[PDB]
Amino acid sequence: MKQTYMIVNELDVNKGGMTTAMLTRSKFFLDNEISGDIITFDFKANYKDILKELVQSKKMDKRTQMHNPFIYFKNISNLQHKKYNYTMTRNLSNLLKDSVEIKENSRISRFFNIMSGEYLAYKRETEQETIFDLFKNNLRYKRIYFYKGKIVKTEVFNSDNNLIAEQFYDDNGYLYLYRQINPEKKSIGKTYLVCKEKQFKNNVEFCSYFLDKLIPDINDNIIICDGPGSFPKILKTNHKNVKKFAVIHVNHYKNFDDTGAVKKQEDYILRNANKINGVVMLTEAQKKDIIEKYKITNAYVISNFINITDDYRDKNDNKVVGHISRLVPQKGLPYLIDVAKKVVEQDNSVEFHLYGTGEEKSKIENLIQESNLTNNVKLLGYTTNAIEKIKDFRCVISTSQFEGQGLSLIEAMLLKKPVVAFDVKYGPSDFVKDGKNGYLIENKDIKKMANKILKLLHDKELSKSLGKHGRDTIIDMYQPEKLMVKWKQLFN
Amino acid sequence: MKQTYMIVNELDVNKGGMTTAMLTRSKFFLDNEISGDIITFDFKANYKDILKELVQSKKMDKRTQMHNPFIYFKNISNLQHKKYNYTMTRNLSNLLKDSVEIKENSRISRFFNIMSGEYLAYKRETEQETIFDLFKNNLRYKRIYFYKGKIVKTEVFNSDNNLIAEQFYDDNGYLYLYRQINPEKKSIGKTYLVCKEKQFKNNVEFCSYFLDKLIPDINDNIIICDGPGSFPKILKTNHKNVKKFAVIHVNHYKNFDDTGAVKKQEDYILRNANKINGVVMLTEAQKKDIIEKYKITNAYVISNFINITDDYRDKNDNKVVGHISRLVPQKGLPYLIDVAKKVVEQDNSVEFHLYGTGEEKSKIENLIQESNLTNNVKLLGYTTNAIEKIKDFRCVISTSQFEGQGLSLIEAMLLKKPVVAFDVKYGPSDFVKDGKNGYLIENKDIKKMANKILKLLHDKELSKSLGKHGRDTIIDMYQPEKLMVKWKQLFN
Amino acid sequence: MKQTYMIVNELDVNKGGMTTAMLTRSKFFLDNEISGDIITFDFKANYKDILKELVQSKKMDKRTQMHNPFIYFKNISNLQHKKYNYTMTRNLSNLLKDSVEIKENSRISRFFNIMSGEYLAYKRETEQETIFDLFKNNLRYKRIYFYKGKIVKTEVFNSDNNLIAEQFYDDNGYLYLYRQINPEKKSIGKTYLVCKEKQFKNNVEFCSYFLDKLIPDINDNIIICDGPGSFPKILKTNHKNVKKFAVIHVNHYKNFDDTGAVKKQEDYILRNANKINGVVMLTEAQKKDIIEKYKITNAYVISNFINITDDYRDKNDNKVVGHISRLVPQKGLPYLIDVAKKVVEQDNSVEFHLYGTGEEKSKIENLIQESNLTNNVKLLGYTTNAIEKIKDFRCVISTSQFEGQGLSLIEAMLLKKPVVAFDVKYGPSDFVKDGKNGYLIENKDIKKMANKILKLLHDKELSKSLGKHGRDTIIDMYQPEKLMVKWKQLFN
Ligand SMILES: [Cl-]
Ligand SMILES: [Cl-]
Ligand SMILES: [Cl-]
Ligand SMILES: [Cl-]
Ligand SMILES: [Cl-]
Ligand SMILES: [Cl-]
Ligand SMILES: [Cl-]
Ligand SMILES: [Cl-]
Ligand SMILES: [Cl-]
Repeated sequence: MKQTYMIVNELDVNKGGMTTAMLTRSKFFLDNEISGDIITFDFKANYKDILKELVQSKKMDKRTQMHNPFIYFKNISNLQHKKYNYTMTRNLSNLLKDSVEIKENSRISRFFNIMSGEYLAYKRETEQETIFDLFKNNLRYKRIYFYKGKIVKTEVFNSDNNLIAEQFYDDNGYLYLYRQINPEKKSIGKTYLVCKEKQFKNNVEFCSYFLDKLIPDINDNIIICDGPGSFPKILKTNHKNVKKFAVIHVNHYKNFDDTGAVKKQEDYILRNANKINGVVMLTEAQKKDIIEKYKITNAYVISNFINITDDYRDKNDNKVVGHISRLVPQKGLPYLIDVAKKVVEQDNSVEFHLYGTGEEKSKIENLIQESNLTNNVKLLGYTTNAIEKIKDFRCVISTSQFEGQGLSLIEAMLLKKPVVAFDVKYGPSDFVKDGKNGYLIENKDIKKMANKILKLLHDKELSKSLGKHGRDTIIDMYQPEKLMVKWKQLFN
Repeated sequence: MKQTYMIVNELDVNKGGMTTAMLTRSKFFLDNEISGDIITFDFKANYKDILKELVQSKKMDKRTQMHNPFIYFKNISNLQHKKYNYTMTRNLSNLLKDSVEIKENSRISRFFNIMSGEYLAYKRETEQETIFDLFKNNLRYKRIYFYKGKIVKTEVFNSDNNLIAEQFYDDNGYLYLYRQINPEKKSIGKTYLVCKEKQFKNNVEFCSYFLDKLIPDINDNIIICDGPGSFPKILKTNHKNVKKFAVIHVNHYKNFDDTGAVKKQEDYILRNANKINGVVMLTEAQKKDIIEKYKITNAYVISNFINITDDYRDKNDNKVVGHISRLVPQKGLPYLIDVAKKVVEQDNSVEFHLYGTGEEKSKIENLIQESNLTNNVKLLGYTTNAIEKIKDFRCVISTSQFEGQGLSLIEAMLLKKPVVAFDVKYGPSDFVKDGKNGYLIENKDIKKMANKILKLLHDKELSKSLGKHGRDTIIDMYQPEKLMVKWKQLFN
Repeated sequence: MKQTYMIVNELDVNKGGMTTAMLTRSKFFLDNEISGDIITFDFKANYKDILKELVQSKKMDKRTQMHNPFIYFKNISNLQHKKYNYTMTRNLSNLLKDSVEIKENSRISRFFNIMSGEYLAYKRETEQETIFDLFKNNLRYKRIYFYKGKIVKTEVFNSDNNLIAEQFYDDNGYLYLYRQINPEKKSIGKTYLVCKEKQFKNNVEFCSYFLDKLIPDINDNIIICDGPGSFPKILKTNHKNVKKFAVIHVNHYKNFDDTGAVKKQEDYILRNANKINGVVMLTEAQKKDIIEKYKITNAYVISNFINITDDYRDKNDNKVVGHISRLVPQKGLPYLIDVAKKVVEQDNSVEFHLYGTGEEKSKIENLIQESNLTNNVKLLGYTTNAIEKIKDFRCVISTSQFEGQGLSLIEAMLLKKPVVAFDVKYGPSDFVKDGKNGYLIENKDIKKMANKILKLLHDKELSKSLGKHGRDTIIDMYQPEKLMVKWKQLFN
């Protein structure tokens, strides 16, 4: 049974894109006797609960395992000793002994000695998460983190209360990892594995060491670096038999850059692509651009797996248009506010409920009132669920100028719902067949977009027909069975 | 018996203006069954001795009491415990045990360990005031203050030897107050009352808490905020029955500001005058300007109390003219040096002994030599006593461009001595009746001032007559009995 | 027996100029019943070994003694106590007890506690020289130096890891010296002698105290300040009978300064020359310039002692020209590279092996390749020995624009070897008699220098004759016996 290892840095809840796609990939892979496991490199004491919530929310398969350096070496150190280190816990209590706890809030509480007249510590008692900011001469020297009534991590700060070193302890109370962080650049430098008496120059060396000790050197094990920041770690691994790949999930080109400069991260994975066993893209256009600029031969194009769920039941209604996209400078609805203003001049009754939070939200809502859209638009409260939310909604908007793959658009095709793409990143040129299915209009085409959106709403049955065969288009193009065959060819 | 509470921040020795006026006010108030007590907010271990010296120097009545937050809460904590905290004292001795005291001076002495090779502490043994600057890694971490062989206050410093926190102990050796000071802005921030397990955001909240716990909420108790910086503390008090007033002792207008901008402090007490029960002024002109710009209705005009002392006995003499005013940029004798130079060209024998120290003193004395007045002027050594000093002197000068009330001028009227005002702040338009009494000449009138001063000296008996009825003018206008009647009307 | 005291700051190995000259001076002085002792002011635990190596390398006489403040007061403190201070040593071991030593290199080793999770110390175990950089909150607080398994010196650093204080211990483990260093200006300030409970404002006061306690106040003892930086220390000595002198070994004029500004150090020794009993120069020209600008009367001219070694035996050969001079901006071979390029255009076979390291070396070697001299020149590897190295070499180059005394040139005269001076500092106008002996050509005379160098090589026997009587010239002018007679006249 082939053991694939999707490489990322973090895997938290309420996070889509690569995260969700990797979970989907794992399930489909395992369905064809190919163990799908995720490799993270972040520290989270709540990781157990996070992954549990995900599995329970059908956001990941139970077979999908998560390998993390911290947990791995924690278990190694847990077996080195037998007794519990009560030293730190006792010392903390003896410091806050006969102290006066001045509670500012219900959680916030500061400790003071009346006998030594010294500020001892600060405590924010969050649910089973007490954080003791220890003080010396009214200056923070340490910050003890707690979980399940056990010290999980301590942090030493400098004269500017900036992190200079982080420390990680096992479930026996002993140190296994010591990382020195540069106050400037905020970069994890000299890393020390005290559980194996080892010294690393960077976290890259530590993460590579972890991967070399976890993944055995056989062609039975594949490595799929989905994250563009974890690539340096898969490039330094001392493996010579394990195949390594790099899945690109986004536009390699920098956001809003007419210059046509490629993102530093993606540039590296494409310049040093002569070292990896393949670079996987989702769009044929992405391939053309990359395989021209970098002139690479390992440019393979296999799209992301997508579940067809079920068939909807003629859910017809209309109260508001919807972008259904997280607020992003270019990958949001910036110019779509102007489109809404134009539609308001025709039908003022038409509202606009676009879900998703972000930084642009502020200016967008301010510009709404400016363009007399205080009531004419009514953005949703980033409702977690979307499938059932807009199952009855049609005429979805897509003013993205830099998309990597139209996931939401391909989902609406299976939801028999029309779309209004701007065909500015060729992420929807594959899905929206213009007249046939959806509306692949040009970029900054507010005029044409307005007419299309209004007509689409008016012609209900007609628009449904366009989307109904659009489902079949998606089903055919992105056929799960066909996709994993391509993966197998690349892997083996 | 009405209990008035004059609110100021500090009350030290060798300090006039509000300080002296408040003491005078208290005496006169008490003479009419109205307890006159002063409220300070500063920390001074020597306060007992300071107030004793004042009472002994007839600079305050024995009935005038002083309420201070530090002392109040010190007594509260002194009753919480029974034994003495010898911990700190013993620890200090054990640190400086078998140490080598290298005495730089008679007072300055540094301690060094030959066994640990560490700089322990620095000690400046002033009379019963040992200050131990404790050192760690040749960097000051603490500064222990001593009084009556008891730790009174400790101070924790940062990497730049700048105060980050101050601590105050009781007479039992326990902490009752902890104040965090921002290294920048040098402002007392988060304040902690460990004697009552309370937390304050600023010293304003702590001082308001003190006033709310001291002054009961009845109309029998009045609050007279004489200090312009203590007003925010009387504005935040949770009293709803206690009447609050604001006495202005100075020109609200900024010093040397043709722009006519009002001092930020005074501006606040006049913009938020709609909250207090009255704003007391000393000059009718001050009222007109304030009651116009701020358009307030609670603008009352009652002048400061002044003692008539006794009647002089024709003390006639002349060796030097005298300004008898502390060196101040505009409230000093800047242009009066040019006046002196002009008089020298007429009578070179005429000397100029003006008492009072300041920053301007340097340039003034340098400009003296420049204007050939090295000997032609001979400033006095800021002799504390003035009443008896210039009792025999006549032709006093007043080149103040921004005075709030001519106290020295009104004193010379009772001393039957002529004056030479510049009528530039209308502080002397009330007293100096031009020809009748003194010489209320215009501003920058060196020419006219010279002629007036010379003539005044020459005509002795005539000048005395002008000042003799000037005493009666002051007596009538500023009649003690009449002033306290006005106060009573405002209070009740 | 007269006791002369040559005053310098440091006396390390592989160092010429004053250092070597002082050793030579001492030997010759002692040969005439005049004790020659060197006074240093630097701390070096290896000083014993350094001076031993020198004596063994015939680089100093066994009679030449070295007096150092550190050693002097160390012996004083060694007699104050009897037992050894094991405190520090034990405390160091107890800190690194049950610690995990993570060895980065063979020497570099860091210590970590798994029970307290704290970075303890850093250790670079050089041959019998363990340096423990003690750490607190991942910040360096101390640096313990070791020698013969004994703490010799500790150093306390600040928040910027910059020295704030240095500490020195005796052979019994007790502190005798504590010096506070300003992080800015890097200057030893307040100095404390804990062995004699004394306090000094600077190291000047401490070094003067040392000299006042070492040298008795009689005319039997002379002080020769050879070092220009130790002069302030001989100017503040409380001696009134001991004669003080100042030997100038270099050009008082600043390097590459057409302005003609005199070096601050030398300027001081010549402006405050009215205080010392004489200023000794090596060049009559130096005297003229100094005795004109400063108009001093104590300007004496006695040249440095030089050993005539033996007579060479017609060592004739030629493979490369040689400057035999440490790389220095103006006192090096900067323009001599252009001279070499010109010679290459005539004889490309001619190589150029100039010995001596420096900063200019980089640019010089780069400019070699630039001027097609990658192979045409071949600088030697700064071979310590020079006497025997180029004993067979002739036509030595001297493109120095600011020399104080042509030592190497005077050595080649005794080695019967021609020279090519630039007569730009008049250091060789005394030695090179142009046609008669060597070649005293003008400055920036690449043209003339080229012709001279080539002709000199061609005419072997002739060039030898010029150098053979040049030895006699040096022997006569710089006659050892004659020089010490001049010294005696000045001393007594
Ligand atoms: Cl135990
Ligand atoms: Cl216990
Ligand atoms: Cl490699
Ligand atoms: Cl006890
Ligand atoms: Cl005791
Ligand atoms: Cl309010
Ligand atoms: Cl012992
Ligand atoms: Cl032992
Ligand atoms: Cl002197």
